[PDB]
Amino acid sequence: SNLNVERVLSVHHWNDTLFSFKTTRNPSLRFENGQFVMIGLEVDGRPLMRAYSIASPNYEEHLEFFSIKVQNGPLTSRLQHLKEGDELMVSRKPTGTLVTSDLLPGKHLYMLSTGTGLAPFMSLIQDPEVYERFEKVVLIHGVRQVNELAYQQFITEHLPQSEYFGEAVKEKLIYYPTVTRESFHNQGRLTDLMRSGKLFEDIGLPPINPQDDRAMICGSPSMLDESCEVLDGFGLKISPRMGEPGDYLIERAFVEK
Ligand SMILES: Cc1cc2nc3c(=O)[nH]c(=O)nc-3n(C[C@H](O)[C@H](O)[C@H](O)COP(=O)(O)OP(=O)(O)OC[C@H]3O[C@@H](n4cnc5c(N)ncnc54)[C@H](O)[C@@H]3O)c2cc1C
Repeated sequence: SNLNVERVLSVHHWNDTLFSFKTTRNPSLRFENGQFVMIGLEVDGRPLMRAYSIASPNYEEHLEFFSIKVQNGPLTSRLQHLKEGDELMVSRKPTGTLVTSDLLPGKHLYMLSTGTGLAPFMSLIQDPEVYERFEKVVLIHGVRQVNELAYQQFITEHLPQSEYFGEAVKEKLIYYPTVTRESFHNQGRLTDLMRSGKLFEDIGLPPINPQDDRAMICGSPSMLDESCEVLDGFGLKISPRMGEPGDYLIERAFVEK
């Protein structure tokens, strides 16, 4: 079995459909910030594995995962009961398309996400390299309800306080959460706010162009088609394949089964 066995260090529930947890990390597991790996539990003879983006920076000696809670699992129906000390299986080799290396040089990096698609971006915003490569980093997190804005305080209060890169955060990181169904100051779907050009007006940056702007997209399969349509409109060109650099990168946060 080519699977590492990690133990849960802590868990935290945001609401009844979201929760995060931290585990130990075997030093053989190396990854690029933004990549995903497979995690799972042993259930009735076979390990039940699922793809999960790593929500922690690669320089830390522990892992963190941001998870959804689906009525029927079979994984999250069980995973939601994770307790400190519980064991988890993690694969050996990470993979994925959301890495800064496949991004042609630019000055602004837009991270477009919805729901749990925020996960890979949590490791990216704590990567001193993205701050070294870009002038501004815009983290957009689209959601349905206010209680779904996980990591709010962390991004807003704690990150700017960092002793190692807090200055870069305050100076380069623009957090722009949008809520769809409830009263919120950034009302609507991120796709509509970007297409109309309002988003840029709100954040003080000029409209997107294929020379200064790069992006990464992680959300529902439908949100992706809609986001590509919006970015292609500004003239950006998607990377043709994993390993080939382009103006923007996309990856599904989950699949429609
Ligand atoms: C590259 C990649 C990265 C992924 N990263 C993550 C991640 O960081 N966190 C994560 O929770 N999941 C992630 N997923 C998908 C996720 O792993 C699976 O949906 C989940 O493990 C399925 O567990 P389950 O057995 O309970 O659900 P399923 O077998 O998926 O069945 C539940 C159903 O719920 C819906 N659903 C599933 N996952 C989600 C979700 N996250 N948000 C909203 N609706 C959903 C789908 O319609 C799905 O068929 C990723 C998938 C891929 C391909």
